Formats: sequence, C-alpha cells, structure tokens
Amino acid sequence: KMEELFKEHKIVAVLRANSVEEAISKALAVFAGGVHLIEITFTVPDADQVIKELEFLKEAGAIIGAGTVTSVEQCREAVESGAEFIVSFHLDEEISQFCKEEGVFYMPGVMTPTELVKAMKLGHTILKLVPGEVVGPQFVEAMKGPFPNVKFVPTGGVNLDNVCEWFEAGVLAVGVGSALVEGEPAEVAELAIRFVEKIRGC
Amino acid sequence: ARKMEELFKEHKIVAVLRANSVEEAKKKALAVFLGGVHLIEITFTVPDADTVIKELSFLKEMGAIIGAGTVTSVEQCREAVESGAEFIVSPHLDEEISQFCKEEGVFYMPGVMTPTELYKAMKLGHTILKLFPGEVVGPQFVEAMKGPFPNVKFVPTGGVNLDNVCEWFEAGVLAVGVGSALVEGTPVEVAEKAKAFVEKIEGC
Amino acid sequence: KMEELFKEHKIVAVLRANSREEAIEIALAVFAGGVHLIEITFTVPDADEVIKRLEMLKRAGAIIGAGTVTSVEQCREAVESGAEFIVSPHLDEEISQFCKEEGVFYMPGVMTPTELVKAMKLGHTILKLFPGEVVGPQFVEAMKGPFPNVKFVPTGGVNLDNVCEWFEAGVLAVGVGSALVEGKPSEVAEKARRFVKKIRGCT
Amino acid sequence: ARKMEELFKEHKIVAVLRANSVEEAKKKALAVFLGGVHLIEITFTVPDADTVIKELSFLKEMGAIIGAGTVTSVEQCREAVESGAEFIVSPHLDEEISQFCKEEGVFYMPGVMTPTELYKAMKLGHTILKLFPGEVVGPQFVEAMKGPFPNVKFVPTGGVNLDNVCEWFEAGVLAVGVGSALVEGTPVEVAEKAKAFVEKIEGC
Repeated sequence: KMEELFKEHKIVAVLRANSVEEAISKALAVFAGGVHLIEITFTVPDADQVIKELEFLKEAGAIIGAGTVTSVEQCREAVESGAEFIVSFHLDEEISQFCKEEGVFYMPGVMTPTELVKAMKLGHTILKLVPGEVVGPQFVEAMKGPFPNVKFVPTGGVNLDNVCEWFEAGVLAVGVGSALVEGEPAEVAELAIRFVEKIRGC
Repeated sequence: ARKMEELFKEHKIVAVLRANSVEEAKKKALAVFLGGVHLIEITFTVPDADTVIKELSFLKEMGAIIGAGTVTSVEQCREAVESGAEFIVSPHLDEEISQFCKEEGVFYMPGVMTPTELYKAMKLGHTILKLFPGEVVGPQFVEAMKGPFPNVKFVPTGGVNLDNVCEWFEAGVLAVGVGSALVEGTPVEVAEKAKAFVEKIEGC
Repeated sequence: KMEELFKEHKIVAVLRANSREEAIEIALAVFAGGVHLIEITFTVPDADEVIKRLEMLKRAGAIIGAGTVTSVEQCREAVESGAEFIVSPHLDEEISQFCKEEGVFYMPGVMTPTELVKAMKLGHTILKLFPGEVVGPQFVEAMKGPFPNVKFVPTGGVNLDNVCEWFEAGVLAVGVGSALVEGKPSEVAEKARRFVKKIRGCT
Repeated sequence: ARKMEELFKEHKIVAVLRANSVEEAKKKALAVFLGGVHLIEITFTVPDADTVIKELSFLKEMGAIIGAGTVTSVEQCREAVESGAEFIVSPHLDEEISQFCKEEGVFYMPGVMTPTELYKAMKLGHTILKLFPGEVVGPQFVEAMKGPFPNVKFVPTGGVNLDNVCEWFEAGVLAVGVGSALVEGTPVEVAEKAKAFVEKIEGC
C-alpha cells in the first residue's frame, strides 16, 4: 500500500554519505525528526550495506528503499538488501517487469508527456518527476488536466521556501535532499522538523 | 488534409473545451463560436464526449469546425471519427493513432515537447505539431527550432492569456490553443471573453 | 506538569557520554527508539551545550532535563541552558529552594526513611530512589504503609529482566542508564525499543 | 576519436555559423579563426555546406578544426564525411547516424534534452552530448545530471552570451557552442566579438 504511505507521509529523505557509518547517523537524525520514508542512493560506493545496516529502523517504522537505480543488476542487489521500493530517473521495462514479478514497488522517472503516457501503459500511476527545478510546479498543475489519474513525486527545486507550492500544484509527496539532508546529525534533525511542520500546515 | 493548414492560419485560435456535463459543453461551444472562434475541439476528458461532438451539426453548417481533443488511444480516436470529428488532437506522439487517422483521411495533430520527439513526428509526415505544455518550454523553443526544423509549424496549448498571445505570434506560431483563459464562467462572459481574444490577435 | 509526563512515559533515559558529540548522537538514538524523557548528567563535557542544542527536539515532543546536579550553581547554570527538570543523587536544600523560586521541577535522591521524611516535609512528593540496585523493589513496597503518598523513580539495577518487577512494586517510572544508552547509536535505538516495548506489556 | 575530448576541453568554445552563400560562410569562418576560435561548425542548413567544408581546408592546415552541424540524416552525414568533416553534430539522437559514424570512425555528438534521452544515448557509447536548447533547460540541468550520470560531458548550444558564458562553466560544462551571439555581421565585427568570448572564458 505504498500510495497509502506516500500520501500519508508526504515527504521522502534522499540520503548520500561519505561512508556507511555516516549514512547511519544521518538516517537516525532524519527518522528522529519525523521523516519515515528514506531513499538510499545506489550509485555510491558501498550502498548495499547501508540499506542492510538500516534494518533496525524497519521495526521502528522506517521504510527504506533504493534510489538512483540505473541497471537491473543494481535493482536485484537492492532487493535482497531488503529495499522496499526502487526509484529510477528513466522508464526501464526490464526493471519494471522484474519488480512486478518480485513484488517490489517501482517509481519510474519522467519529464515529458510522451514519457508519462508510455509509463502509464505499463501500469504506473505514480511517477517521479525529474529534474524538478526544470519543469517546476506549473508542469504538475497542467498535466493534471489530460491525466487526472497520475500523481507525481518531484525531486529538486524543492525547499522550505516553496515546498507548499508543490502541494498546491497537486503532488502526492516531495523528495528532498541536501536542503533536508546535510551537515551534522544535530542540524539534520532540526531541518527534518521544520519541513514536516510546513508540510503539515499546507 | 492540407485544408487544415489554411483553416488554422486564417482563424489563429483554437478553443479547448472541458466540461463535466453534456449540457454545459454544448452551451459553452455555442458561446465560443458566437464570440468569433471557429476552431473548437471537444476533449475526451468529459462524460459522453462523443455525444457532444455529434449534437453540433448546426454549428458545422455555420462554418464552424468541430474536432476531438485529449485522444489517448485508437479506440477513442475511432469513436471521435465516427462521431463527426474533423480533426484529432493528442498530448503525445502515437504511431497507432497516426496510422489509423492516415487510413481514414482524418487530420491528426500529435504533441511534442523535445527536439527528438519533434524529429520522429516529422518523420511520419506531421508538419503541424502541438507544443505542450507551452508554459514549460515558452516562445524561445519555437524560435530555436526554426534552424534545424524550418518547415515545422507549432500550435502551443498551455498558458496562453490575453497578455502572452502577442509574444507567441511574433515567434512564428501558426495558431494558439486556449483553455480556461477562454472558456470559463457563464455563457455570457465566455462569448465576450472570446471576442477579446479574437480582437487582440488581430492587432498582433 | 512534569508529574503527569513521568506517569505517561514510564521511563527516563539517563545519558552520560564521554564527549559533547556522543551525548547528542545518543540522545537522538534514544529519542528515535521511543524515549521522550532524557536527562543529561553534568559529568558530560560541555553538558550545557548539549542541553541547549537539543532544544530543537522539544518541538518534536522531547523533554530535556539535567542530572547529577550536586550544587546550586550547577542547578542555576542548567535552568539557563533550558533544563526542564533537575535531578540530584542526594537531598540539597539550596537546590530545593532555588528550584522552588524558579518554578523548576526538582527530584532529590533518597535511600532511607529518615531522608524520605525530611525531603517530603520540604514539599517533594516524588523522590529518586538511589542506588536502586541496593534497596530493591522491596523498599518501594514497604514504604507504602507509612508513606502512602510518596512515589519513586528508581535509578540503577533496572534491566529488561526485572523492569516489570519495579512496576509491580508500584514505581512511577524507571530511570535507565548504561543498559539503555551504552553502545553505538544503531544499538542504542534498538535497546530503547524493547525497553519501551516490555514496559507497555506489564504496566 | 578519444582525441576529440582533449580538443574540446582545451578550446572550450565552438563557433556555429550559418550563411546564405559560400562566400559569407568562408569569411565568417576566417573571422572567428583570427578571433581565437579553432573549433568551427558548418551547418547543413546552408545550401552549399559541403563546398564550404571542402574549401576551408586551408584553415585545417593552420590548426583549425572544421566539422558539420545540423545533420539530420544519414545521407547528409555521408556527404559531410566525404567533404572532410572531422565531427558530426545533430539536434537529436539518431541511431542510424550513430552506427554510420561508428563504422566510418567519425566523432558523433547527438543532442539530448531529457534524462531518458541521456540514458539511451550513452547506451550507444556516447559520453559527450550536445544540450539543446540550452536556453530551455538551463545550467540547472547540467548540475542535476552530474549525479546519476557522473561521466557525462555536455556542450550546450543556444542560450550562451557573454553574460552567462561564466555561469555555464561553473556547472562543469565541457565546452559551449555559440551561435549568432558570436557570428553576426561583417568579419571585423565578428573577429572582435569572437575574441571577447575567448578573453572572458580565460577569466572564469
């Protein structure tokens, strides 16, 4: 029931780190701050162990998935690491079919109307929107018309100053990083709390 | 059908109608026509879209042209064609719809957003394309594709208000599609609002 | 009202780290696990910076206090950082009076009936029982007779194996250090979970 | 042709020129050459582009590099290669041209605008891509794609004037393609304007 969880939480933290240990510390600060959806970038060194070592948070209520997945092999590795969902930056039929059979949630990435339609034909109703800073909220509010049954989760172009604008456009959730993720755990937790407070009044 | 190039060139405006009722769709279509807009399309985002496109023979007799919008499949296209739609418009490029329309002899105008999509639509014989969303790309994508694609005409559908209208036409567009900025509110207001668009596009 | 907060949560995390940075990382792991009442001892380096930094957690529902307060000037310094409550291992009237004037919840430590009486007649109905490992749950039960209106929050001798024995005796809350906080954040968060998990069963 | 990466990195600028005659094309190519621009692209929108490339051989001897731009077909590519074009540039991604160029051993730089087109282009072995229209996506695209695609090098075309040339370099762009902002008017204007571009790029 991922749309029942994305719709409820309304925010996803995208994590990247200089090491495995750093990734764990950041994940804890983010979780403590009230963000339960965590995406681990899979194009970094290690990565595999970050998802596996964060297992202890899953019992607590964290949902950890894998992001920036390019290849099928990466998808396979993310899955046995126990990733609950995969997010890419391009529609990929091989990953889609693999996840469909496996029982893994996949969010394909789109930028244009043609890509959007080709993803629906595969049964995708929740699409990632990239780059968020290029298309903006007025992309989301427009596709609303011709495609009333499609929801977006954008990354980039989103921060505390304009986060509520994306929700007015009609996004299901927003993915955030650096603006949400950086600096010491002491500061990361504080950022995570200011974001959940703005998204809760909008 | 080449006749469509002249029809678009002459009228320079297309009304895109959306509705949650057959009764209002008809009434809005009339007000838009009354205001001086002859190119009208009924989208398939509305109820018995096929019912609306057939109850409008009395406008066809007056020189109006009724087409179908937001056609996303072959089945919707087929239904629109047998309903009397003179042209088919889609948000994206689709080869199956294109082939169907070609066999039928129905004018088809696919949507593009990128230079790659632009080329592949052109390769299928489509020289008139819909630019969508026209707020994300803007009048600067139409003055850049005059180089590599000198024989392509655009009809932008998205963000066209009485303010921009004259910036898009200086960019070399064939016609502009207008949505809620043209069709909204009561029939009386729509008729006058449509008139405003026809007149401002006569100056520029 | 801190007397109500203690009753609702039923556990207090007592955090003594070996550095400012560790104190913060542990506090986050403990909070992430389920513990909302956290007290920071003055044995921690730059303890006053840790209590003023974790201010940001209060808006998330956290409660931050200070422990091992052995003097009135340590008490004063903490109430400035933002300590919501003061805990000291022994009864100290200088702290007692200071806190009363400031309006800060103060919980003095006792071990004997003599200390209990002189503390409770000073206005303290909630006492810290310390060391809990020495007196045991039998102390808490025995006191019910002569002191029916005195509640305890014992520190030390509390583990997952006997946490529900203290609640059977009739404690208000349990103060857990070492067993809860010792180790890296990924282990602290997990241990904190079971402490909150077991107490929900028995209490 | 791995050598091409080095040539682009060292020069950091490409002059993309258009003309209504071979005489204009030749004079414009010379003007930018003296201005300090060694990478020159001759578009196939010019009716005698193959003649221009052939006759500019005398600059090749001087260390100039002459390529072919706006190639939208295999047939145009074939002619460009025979004329001595050192590289082929297209507005979009063509598999047909990519394969032809690979067999010939001619450097090919396809255009992209989206992350999906970007991924598909690199599956064919293309690590250097043209970003087009640069003015539509902007420098933010280059930064966004420097995450998931850390080994991709961009060369934007359009949107490059003396104001931004140094905001495009801050994004980690390999080189910038400059059109009418560099090549416009007669040779003494063009040569000096071209020099101004080279001076600023040395600054950032």
